[PDB]
Amino acid sequence: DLTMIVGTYTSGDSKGLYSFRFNEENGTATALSEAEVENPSYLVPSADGKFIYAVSEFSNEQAAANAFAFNKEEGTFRLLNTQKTGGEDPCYIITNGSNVVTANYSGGSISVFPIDKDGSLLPASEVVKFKGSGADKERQEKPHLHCVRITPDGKYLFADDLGTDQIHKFIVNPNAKADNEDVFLKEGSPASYKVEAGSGPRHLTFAPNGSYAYLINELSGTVIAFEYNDGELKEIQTIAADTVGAKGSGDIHISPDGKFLYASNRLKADGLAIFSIHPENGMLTKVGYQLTGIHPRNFIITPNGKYLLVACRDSNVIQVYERDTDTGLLTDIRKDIKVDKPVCIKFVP
Repeated sequence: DLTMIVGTYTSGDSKGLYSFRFNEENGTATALSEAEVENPSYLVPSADGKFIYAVSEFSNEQAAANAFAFNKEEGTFRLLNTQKTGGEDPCYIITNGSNVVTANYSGGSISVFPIDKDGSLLPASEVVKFKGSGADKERQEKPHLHCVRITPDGKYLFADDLGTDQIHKFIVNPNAKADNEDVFLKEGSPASYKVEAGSGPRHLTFAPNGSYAYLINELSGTVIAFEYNDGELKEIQTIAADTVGAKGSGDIHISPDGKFLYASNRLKADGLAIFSIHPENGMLTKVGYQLTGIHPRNFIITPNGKYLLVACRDSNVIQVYERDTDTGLLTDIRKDIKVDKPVCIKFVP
């Protein structure tokens, strides 16, 4: 079976991280262990699955990135250390094996943490702060970094800024590590790529073919499709994922076969919008819509592409939907995984 890690908001019953075994052939999950850490909103396992890095989303000086040693054979967690981010509300985290990068929502910045030899985190190495505002007076008063993604080629990093309707561009130094002083992230050219005012860039994902990227906009509720090549994003299409103006869109994922794209919506008509991906031009065509549990801030598709699990924060459950290989449509198999406020799901490679 696969090993599954679940992040939560810990104000209620949840204590932090939760590990499970997940059978991707019949959708059954078996609980393993847990790790007490506050607000592990987003997390990412190391390529070898020996470590797990999770944020501690706080709107104060407690905001941090946590380093965990992970024994998947036992399914247990071992906290190594915690380092402060440069800014408030870190809500997305990634690792290139040498450094961990955090996107700070309230700080309007991104923080880089070099990884020590033992897998723990050295203190924040680089903290890039952004400035600006947007169309929406309430939600775009200043920058709000919601996502960081290293391109398929590994030479660049894009940081979605919901507060200024931009996707900031950086050049990635593959040789930057804790051993040297090589700058890991450097401002690229151009400094960013702009999207329609009021969009509210949230999450960005890349297609398996590595030639296209898709963005889900939290405020506008649209999905913008981009052609991608050597650090360049060119807009090819915009389409609505949310059609009721809920201004609460969330996550975005493409099925392993690259034939379908899913985008989640919250606040009104909670669910996922389902699109077919053109095999030649990568453009999207809406084919269905699935109402889910309440507040689907995050979801994931199993490696074999058979199941799609949706973390429903307000319904306190992770719903399991079987995917129809040919239509992309979903079917609830009734195997809810109960957990208080789940907001992130990952599998251990």
